[PDB]
Amino acid sequence: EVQLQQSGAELVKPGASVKLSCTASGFNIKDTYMHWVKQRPEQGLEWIGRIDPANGNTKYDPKFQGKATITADTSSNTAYLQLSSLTSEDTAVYFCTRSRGYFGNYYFDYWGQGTTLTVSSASTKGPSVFPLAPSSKSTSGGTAALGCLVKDYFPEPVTVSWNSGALTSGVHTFPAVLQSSGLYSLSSVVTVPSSSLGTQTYICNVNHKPSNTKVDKRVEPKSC
Amino acid sequence: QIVLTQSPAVMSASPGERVTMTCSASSSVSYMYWYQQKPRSSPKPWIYLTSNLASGVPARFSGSGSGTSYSLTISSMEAEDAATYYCQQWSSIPLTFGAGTKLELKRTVAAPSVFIFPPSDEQLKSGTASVVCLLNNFYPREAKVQWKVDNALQSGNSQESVTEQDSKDSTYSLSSTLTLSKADYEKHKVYACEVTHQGLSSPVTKSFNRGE
Ligand SMILES: [Cl-]
Ligand SMILES: [Cl-]
Ligand SMILES: [Cl-]
Ligand SMILES: [Cl-]
Ligand SMILES: [Cl-]
Repeated sequence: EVQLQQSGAELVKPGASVKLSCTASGFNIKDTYMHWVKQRPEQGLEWIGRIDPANGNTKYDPKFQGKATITADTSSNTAYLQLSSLTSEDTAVYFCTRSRGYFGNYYFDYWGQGTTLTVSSASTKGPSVFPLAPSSKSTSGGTAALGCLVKDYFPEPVTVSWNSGALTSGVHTFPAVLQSSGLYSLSSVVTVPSSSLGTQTYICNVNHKPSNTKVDKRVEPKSC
Repeated sequence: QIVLTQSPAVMSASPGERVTMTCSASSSVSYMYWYQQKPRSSPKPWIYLTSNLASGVPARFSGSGSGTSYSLTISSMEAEDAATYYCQQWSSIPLTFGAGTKLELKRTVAAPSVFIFPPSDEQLKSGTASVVCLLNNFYPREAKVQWKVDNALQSGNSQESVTEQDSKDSTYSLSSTLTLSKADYEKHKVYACEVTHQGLSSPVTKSFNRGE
């Protein structure tokens, strides 16, 4: 079975270079064309370029000439994308994807899971986690909303689960917002039966891998 | 470079409706290709060589066109089809994609439920006070949140974000955070968020008094 395994998230200062990789399994990259595609936050797909690992021939969108360098190593079945003198315009998700050319009807038939690149010189910063406590002001129709405010972290992402993943229904984890301080904040809320507040413990599990921060926060009712 | 123009940028359909979207090329191409992408995941091959469905794509999808005009059709929309669809051409280098058609789910108007959360004592110890206003399960997406502190409007000290459409009920939810210093939080009494939405016959205000 065909898989394209891309390297992990990168946080890199402006002006530096970065190398992203895509390791293929279930086929030989020499039989294909290995492409890279960029997607900026909230934007569409842009083709960067490709390499034919059988002969090393590359093609690039002229927009990316000098910015992007694509290489491939057939002995490790890996394709690479190197980006130079990074700017904020390079912050994006990068996908690797294969094409089989004419004999495989051209289309991008398998895609990697994407690598997120954040271009910033700032240090990582783990979030503070604060309860959003259920109360008479968060109850409707015999149910109560409660949550966690995950404040002031950098870079993205955080993940939030509830009761270690056992609680999934009625959860809304909101998109992160960028604050005027340049740090992110997000909230995650869950709606539960009001009757359960005195009898069911609710814990939000917050993970911020870039800072190695894991926080479990028990959210308790507030009698105002 | 061949420019691919996708119309509409955004559209919405009920389950069971026929959906068509178009892709227009700045000059002629031999075949058109399409990819489906959902938030936070990789694009998937959907249609290749204009009309061939990729593996796993259900039979309600089809593709058509020639020359400079191509289209993707869903004979009968399902909730799981809500996604962004990109067209893409292989006839000329550089390869180019359309800007996408975002297909959303149409449903009836739904008013938000509005909840408010004071700052935690934990956060207050740190010198900051975030007040959170939640608007749950509304439709359509457009909603206005207005923060008032002792009945004075608040400008430039809040942030808000809206979930993706919920695929169970096709609604949106919105979270807005007002952030003040602890000093300014402790100097005022009444904290209120006022919500305007097309589902509400008049705006709804939820509020609390600090320390009570
Ligand atoms: Cl890695
Ligand atoms: Cl940016
Ligand atoms: Cl760091
Ligand atoms: Cl995040
Ligand atoms: Cl994926």
